[PDB]
Amino acid sequence: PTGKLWRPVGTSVATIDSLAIVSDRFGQYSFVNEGMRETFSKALFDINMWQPLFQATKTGCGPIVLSSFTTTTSGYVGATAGDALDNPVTNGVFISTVQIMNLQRTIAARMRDVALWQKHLDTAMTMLTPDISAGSASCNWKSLLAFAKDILPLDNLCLTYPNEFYNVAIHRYPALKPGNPDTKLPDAQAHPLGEVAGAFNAATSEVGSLVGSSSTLSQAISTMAGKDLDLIEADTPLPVSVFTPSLAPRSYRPAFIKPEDAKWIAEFNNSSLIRKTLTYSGATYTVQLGPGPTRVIDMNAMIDSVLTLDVSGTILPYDTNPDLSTSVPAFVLIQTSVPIQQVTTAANITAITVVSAAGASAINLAINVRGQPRFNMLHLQATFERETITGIPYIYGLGTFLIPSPTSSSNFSNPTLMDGLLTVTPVLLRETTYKGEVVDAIVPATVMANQTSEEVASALANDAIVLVSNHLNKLANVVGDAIPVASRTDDSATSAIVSRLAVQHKLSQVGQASPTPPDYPLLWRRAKRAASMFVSNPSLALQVGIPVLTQSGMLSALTSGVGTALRTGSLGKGVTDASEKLRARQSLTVAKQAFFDQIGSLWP
Amino acid sequence: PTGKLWRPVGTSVATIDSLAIVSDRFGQYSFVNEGMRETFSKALFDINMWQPLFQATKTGCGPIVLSSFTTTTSGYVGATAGDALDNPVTNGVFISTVQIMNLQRTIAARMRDVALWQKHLDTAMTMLTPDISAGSASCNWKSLLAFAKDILPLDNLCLTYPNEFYNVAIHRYPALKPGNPDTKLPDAQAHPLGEVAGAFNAATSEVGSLVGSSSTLSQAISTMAGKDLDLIEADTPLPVSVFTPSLAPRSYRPAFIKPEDAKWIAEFNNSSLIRKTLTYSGATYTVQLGPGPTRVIDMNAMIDSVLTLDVSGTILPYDTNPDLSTSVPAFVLIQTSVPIQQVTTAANITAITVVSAAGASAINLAINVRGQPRFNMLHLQATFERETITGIPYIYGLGTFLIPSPTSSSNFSNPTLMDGLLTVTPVLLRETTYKGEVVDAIVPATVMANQTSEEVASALANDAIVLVSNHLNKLANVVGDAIPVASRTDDSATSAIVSRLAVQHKLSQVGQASPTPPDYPLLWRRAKRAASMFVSNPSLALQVGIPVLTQSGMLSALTSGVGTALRTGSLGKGVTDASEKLRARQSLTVAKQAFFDQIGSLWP
Amino acid sequence: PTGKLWRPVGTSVATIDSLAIVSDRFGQYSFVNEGMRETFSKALFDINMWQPLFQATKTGCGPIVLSSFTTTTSGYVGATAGDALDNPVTNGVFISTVQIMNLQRTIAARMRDVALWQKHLDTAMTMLTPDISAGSASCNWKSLLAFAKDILPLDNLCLTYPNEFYNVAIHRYPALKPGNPDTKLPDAQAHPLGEVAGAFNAATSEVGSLVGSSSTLSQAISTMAGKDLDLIEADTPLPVSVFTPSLAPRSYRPAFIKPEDAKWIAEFNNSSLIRKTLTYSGATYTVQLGPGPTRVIDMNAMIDSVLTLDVSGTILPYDTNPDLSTSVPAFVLIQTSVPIQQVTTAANITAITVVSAAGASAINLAINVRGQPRFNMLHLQATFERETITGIPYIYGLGTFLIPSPTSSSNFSNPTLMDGLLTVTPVLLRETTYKGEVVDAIVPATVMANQTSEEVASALANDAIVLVSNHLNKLANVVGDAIPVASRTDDSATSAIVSRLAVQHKLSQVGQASPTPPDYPLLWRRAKRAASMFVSNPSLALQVGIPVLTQSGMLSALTSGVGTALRTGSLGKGVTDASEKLRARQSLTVAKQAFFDQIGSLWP
Amino acid sequence: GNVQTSVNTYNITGDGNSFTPTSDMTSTAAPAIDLKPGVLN
Amino acid sequence: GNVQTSVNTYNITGDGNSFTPTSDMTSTAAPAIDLKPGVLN
Amino acid sequence: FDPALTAYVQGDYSTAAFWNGIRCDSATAIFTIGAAAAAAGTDLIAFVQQLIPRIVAAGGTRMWLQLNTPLYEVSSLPDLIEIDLRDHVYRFNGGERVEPYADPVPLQQ
Ligand SMILES: *C(=O)CCCCCCCCCCCCC
Ligand SMILES: *C(=O)CCCCCCCCCCCCC
Repeated sequence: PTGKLWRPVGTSVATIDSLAIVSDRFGQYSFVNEGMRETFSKALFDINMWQPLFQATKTGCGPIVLSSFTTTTSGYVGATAGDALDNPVTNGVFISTVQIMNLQRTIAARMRDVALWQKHLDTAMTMLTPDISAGSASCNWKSLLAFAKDILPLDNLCLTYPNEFYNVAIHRYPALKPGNPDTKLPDAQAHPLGEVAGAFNAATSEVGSLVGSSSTLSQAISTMAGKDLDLIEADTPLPVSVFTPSLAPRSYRPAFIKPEDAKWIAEFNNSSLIRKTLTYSGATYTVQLGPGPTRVIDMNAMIDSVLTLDVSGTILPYDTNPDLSTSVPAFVLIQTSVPIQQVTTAANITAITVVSAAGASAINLAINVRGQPRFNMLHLQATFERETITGIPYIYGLGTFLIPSPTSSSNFSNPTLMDGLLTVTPVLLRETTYKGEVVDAIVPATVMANQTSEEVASALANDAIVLVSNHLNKLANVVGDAIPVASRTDDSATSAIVSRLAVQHKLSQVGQASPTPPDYPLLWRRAKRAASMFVSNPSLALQVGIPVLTQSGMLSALTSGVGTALRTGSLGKGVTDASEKLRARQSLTVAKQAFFDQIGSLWP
Repeated sequence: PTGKLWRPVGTSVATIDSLAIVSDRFGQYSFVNEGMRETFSKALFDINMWQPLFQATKTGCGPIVLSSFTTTTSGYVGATAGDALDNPVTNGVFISTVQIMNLQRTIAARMRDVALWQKHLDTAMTMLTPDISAGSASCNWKSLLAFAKDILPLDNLCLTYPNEFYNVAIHRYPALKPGNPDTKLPDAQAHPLGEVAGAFNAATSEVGSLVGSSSTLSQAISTMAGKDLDLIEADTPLPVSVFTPSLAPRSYRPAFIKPEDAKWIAEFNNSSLIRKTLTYSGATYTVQLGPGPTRVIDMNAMIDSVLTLDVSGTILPYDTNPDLSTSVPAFVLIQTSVPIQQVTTAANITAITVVSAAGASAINLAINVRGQPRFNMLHLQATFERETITGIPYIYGLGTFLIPSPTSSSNFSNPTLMDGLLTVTPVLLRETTYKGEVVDAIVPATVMANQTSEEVASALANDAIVLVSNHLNKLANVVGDAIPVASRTDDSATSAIVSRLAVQHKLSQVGQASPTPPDYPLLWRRAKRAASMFVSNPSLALQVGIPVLTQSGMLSALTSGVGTALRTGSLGKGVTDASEKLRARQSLTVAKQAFFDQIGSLWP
Repeated sequence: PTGKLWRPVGTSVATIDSLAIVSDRFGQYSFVNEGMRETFSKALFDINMWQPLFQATKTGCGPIVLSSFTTTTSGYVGATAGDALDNPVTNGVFISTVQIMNLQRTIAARMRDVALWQKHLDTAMTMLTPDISAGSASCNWKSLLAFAKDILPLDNLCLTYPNEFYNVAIHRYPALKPGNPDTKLPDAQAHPLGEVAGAFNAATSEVGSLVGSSSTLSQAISTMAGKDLDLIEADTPLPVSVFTPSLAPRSYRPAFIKPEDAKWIAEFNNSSLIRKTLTYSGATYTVQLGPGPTRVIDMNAMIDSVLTLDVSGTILPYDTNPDLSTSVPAFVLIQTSVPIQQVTTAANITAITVVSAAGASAINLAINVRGQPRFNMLHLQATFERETITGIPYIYGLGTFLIPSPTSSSNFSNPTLMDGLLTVTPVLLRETTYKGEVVDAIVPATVMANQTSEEVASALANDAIVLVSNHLNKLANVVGDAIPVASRTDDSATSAIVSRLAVQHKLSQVGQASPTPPDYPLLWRRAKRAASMFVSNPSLALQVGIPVLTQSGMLSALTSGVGTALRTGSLGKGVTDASEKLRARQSLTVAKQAFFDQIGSLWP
Repeated sequence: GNVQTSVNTYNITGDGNSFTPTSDMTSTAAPAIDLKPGVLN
Repeated sequence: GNVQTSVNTYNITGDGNSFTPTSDMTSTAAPAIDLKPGVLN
Repeated sequence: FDPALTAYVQGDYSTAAFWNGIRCDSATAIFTIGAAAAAAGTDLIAFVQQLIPRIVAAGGTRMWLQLNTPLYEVSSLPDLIEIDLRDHVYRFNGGERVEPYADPVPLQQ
């Protein structure tokens, strides 16, 4: 049973309506199921432990028995009259609301009390590493004590109550074994209150540490089910939400990104220059679109973000072409009639809006750093919005210069300030971008081995690629973490892949002389580096031309392997290299024993 | 009850003193509460499973019953005489210390034993993805077997014991259903020992996966309470400790950062040059402070860190002004009399200490990379300390050049090596920095919408801004993760904000014609992108001029929403887009069924 | 007991062999141990809660009692005949397979049902932060309701069932206290079904929050045992696997990295130029090895990776030396006879392979960005493999230019395209690299204070240094997180170190006048910044010349302290600065009360 | 796959066995056993 | 370390005490107590 | 046996590989050193010439090796050990096993 206890308000006959939460002057009795007593007992148990320090310091008020907050009522206990009717409990143990209040504020008040002392006990305890993980190692007690008698700073609490803290301590450190009163010798065994827990944390030499290897697994299992690593290369529309894209604002360096390497950025590849004009704040400036191709951020295929083009440390040659100086650098949109990459001359450019200029010309924004005047780090920045560009077939964001007077000097300059580190930040997660279009769902499998070397590094913050990369990256840490894809152990991961290579290379051999019986020693090893190359750089699985990894099978395969692989690790997964791991722990205890030996001499 | 068992040492009458931990020749009996038997049973259960492999290989020693390590003593069981008095347990089940030792080293020894085999069983099991997540899919057993008879490398253990591993396997993979002996047909149902657990992990088509959606929530709940996301925009002094700043060493590019964009960096904006001198290692060099403003790291407002100015790949024009060559680049402090930004000429600069020079002039540190000789990657580096600058009102760290002989050539150069990538690393977490002052506590709400575009990116490693950014970043991953702030589901997050916008826009309408009844469809949508823009780039909420996000309400609001939102997710939160998610899983099982079909033909 | 139930197939006498899994027409009865009923009850309990909404909307089918899926069989219940023999259970409660199916698909079907409603209830609930964390704060109900009557968008479900959702709600938000029918007034106490859980999550003013501080500890404990932070500075061979290196592809900028600062990169420091030739694709090009030293990636000491040298934004002076234009930039290997750094002239260079050229000369790859033509972002890229360089003592990877015709113009150019951002990605984790050699195991302690300032930042992706950095980094977040290494609390971490400094400085004083009695106030403070400097920048502990941190004791010491420190935190660790933390929470509730006050007026 | 006979209740090459995954029962053993200090006791 | 006598069953400076870690019993109280909503009830 | 106190490594020490990660302050090659020179079909002096240096690197302060050299006399035992002089070698039980030897002086230096 569970929930609050109910009782037949109509008396005797208890039906699915003659019940009612048995409330009263104390609040409502909620049932205390077996396991929920484990907690409140485990919590109180950790407080009772500090008994010797509560009396010493006259705080506290006696040991806290959980049997002081409960009661022994009886009735039907459920979550609702209907279902509570199927849990007739007699003399169960319930805790009334007003009590659920004290057991709370008591464990809270006492928790402070101890939390404090417990902190002093520690700066003194750990102040001599009472924990080794291979074999033993003593340190003659006299010295030890006479030593901490020093180190411990005058405001601890282990100097005001030595054997009032010691008695608390003995129950937390199975290192300190108190000398028995009637034989005046230790005990071999150490009996700290955490008897079992402390036994099951020792780094057992057979397998690393059960508490470790156990969690590193349940931890990975969490992720595997959580983010949705499963279904990682699913071939079908998936809401961007399914990718929980967060804290995702990637930055670049356009005016370098080739147009074909990333759809969201077209260029004005035209013969001559395209000097246009525009009255901005009265003054008339001339946008240039200089000698080179001047790659500009396209506006369509640009998920309403927060574009913030930073222009700093980048050269600013106002020294040579004086034409450049005087011009306030500024991010400006450019609506063109004919599609760009077909826009020849000025009459082609519909209009030009200065979405964000920089007050003060190019001769205050400068700063000489050895001849080559740089740009004082400043951030121009628009706030592009999907629909502010409705209808408008062609429009481009360009972080240019806005020259107040074009001249012969700036005839080979080309004032694109795009060489600066632009940082787009998708401000509306629901919508992603792929191959130049804005969508609401991705098709994972499509984005695999479909980008090129740099059609990946040139991805646009929160676009399929960047999403089908953030995803693999989780799955990449589950294998990297739990599974042993980094040793000659032909693990579950590199194993799922090997079975694909076989089934694959086996049918490609079917029909024709079949002169080559499948290899296997070579297949195991080829798939080992395939699974390994993945854990290594999760990204690669997106680039066209990557051995194994990019065939449709793998990944879809890998994950579902790694999947079941985590759901069976056992507990002693740590047996892997638990030999050198062990031998390394003994190595430490031998060096730490060496320490105790000095504590033992210096302070005799 | 819990803890070690005690018994009346004084006999009969058991008072809060006539007790005593019932120790003896076996150690101390510690009680084995109901739940703690669940573990040791669940641990032994996972070992017994491997029974067929223990006999086959003559290791092991029979099935391990947990009832072989315990006993049936009876007495009072608590953590201390006082509280143990309230737990009279009769014939409880306790495990003695020396036993708590075997149940430990047995589960450890056996755990190794199985951990090994269990690894072989796997490279063979997952080596044919026995796990699908939508509908079924078989693969005629003959083929399957005759297939793995191949792939499996000659050193497995699934080839030496086929149906000695198979029997272990059948209990772990409800995929392999053994053919019943007396009807020689499968069973429809599959009965693996993990009957329930395996039932509750299947990706249930109604809602993603209970095991997933459940954890992704408890996981987020952990963080929410842990780091202290709650109280994220609290308006009142908070110890830096409350922000657990760790692994926090940010790097820049000064000599670019405007002085007003980041208090910790002032500049010598003076008319002419300020050539000073200083005997460093005998030789007399001249610090320049050349033509430009030469931005220098201020020393006050500089949390005793580890400044490490790297100067590499950056230009080194010793080719033109020969004056530059011969000068050993070096980070040097500069104590000025009159405050900088008021320091006109040499007589103003008190003294200049070469805190770290680079042995060998500027013509060995070079390296030609196409005409423009660069700097061989080298790291100069001081170790500034709060108090080494006590009293000293003005002092600045400057990574300049130290020219051995100033000339006309270096009259427009300005040797500030600050254009290099400097990396400050706060070496003393307790102290933070804000707006130019060193403090011990932040006031969160103060740092919101108080920085500018770049008064953020120019923050100083472990300063309020960088702390009130590391914090939002956690809270940003809790929403990004748990809450669905990335779909049209007007989630709890974007909902907490909408209620603020209403209450806000509603009173701004009070008094005056109230010609505009609040919108709502427009408010819901405006707050959706506000909560969304946050998850996106957590930082923004610090920059002055960000719609919604920067009003005092939000955040303080958001978090406390997201807060309660996680504490109610239910379990089936995965119902979100659990339709396409499902349809994608069927998509995979259809492709994986396609695989089994070849395994089924190629190897008939 | 646990597992499926068995019964004596041979009847009466059960001999451990007679027992057989009692299967049948329903599947196999698996035992439902005490705790496993807690879950299925806790799951069903959370569904029954939504009873009032199931009837309202005619879905559901009555309350789901867990006692409808189980049974009361009796027999022996274990994991295998052998061990099941020691668990005679009478009238235990087992759930048959076919039942373990419904309790599953029911909780799944119902889970969807509620998951939906439960989402509507929320957008309305959190839409008025029903959760404060200090003191109370009301908001006159009328207003509140009449308010949400607005905000809530027309497609919720809290408008179609107000007090059908309200009744569900009252059990989840102890904020909404329903007015009692026969006294028509609230209740003071609030009785939500989560009575206890909700009591134990409140931010108790004594210590932050038990649910928080508790997890932040168990969380850290997980890591500490997991990754293997323990043994962090172990002095003995450790398989790279023990470091779970994943998602590890670091990028650089060679042609800058000094050869001695990173063994994996030697340079051709020769007097004149070394123009060689090579027929690549018919056309004959000349590799240059120009004026400067031209640092090249060495091939030995290069873990078979995926070298991808990006050349973008970097200068391309085809404007001056016309010689440069026309030459297709390309990454090329260079096998030399005599070891490099001893290779004088052309006759010395055995052969030169163009492992990856860039189609199209240097005058299409350009792009004018203000005079200085840059490189259109493109990625050349080899796939170096350990053994493809077997025997071959000397061979180097060089991302040079391949000039189609060397001239006088390119006599001081030196076409090394290495100034570009190269990104090596180890494609085979098992093998690491150290000091220039490829190995399979590291010796942790060796890599401490053994690198120089930049012999660290110049590390090669997945090399001991980068591994003995990824490791410290975890341990750095466990302390940063759990332990309070960021306040004057002389924590367990900075305490473990202090004891080393003492024992150390104490013996260095032994022998000779011992004129200086150890300090301690100065030692505590010195070790505080030592432990602090570590949490800060984990890396440092690798660099030669770091105070304290780099002595062999520390770290090996630190971790084992931090270790036991986490295994005792108590629960109320949050007592740290739980004063200002508290005062900040009251600060928020005072501001949130201010909000409710407007909701209370505007919408009267 | 050579016949065994009694060592274990099932032969591998035995009559009518059947590999056949069901999205319903995701195979599973017991990895996440809780042993952390507070939780084990 | 001044003698106490009864306050607690052990004197610190008491006769034959003994600091001596054993890789076998890793000292640990109860930090990871589970209290999260679903798990506490 | 308690792992900390007793360790066991497989494979021969004659092969360079085996010596990776095995550090002991003292080694003892009694009853083996003679069989290794014979097994690796190598000269006795040349064998220990590569073993001693490995023990030094292995971090060894002491060494004990049951080397078989005629330090007292080149005289042999009729049935126990034959000292073939054409090739520095022994014959424990003339045949049962043959293991090369060194000389007191040459091996000494
Ligand atoms: C006889 O051993 C022939 C080989 C058939 C089975 C060998 C191992 C491969 C199949 C594994 C079955 C048990 C779980 C994978
Ligand atoms: C008398 O108090 C002399 C000092 C000896 C003990 C003081 C505290 C240092 C030793 C701690 C013992 C309890 C657990 C560390």
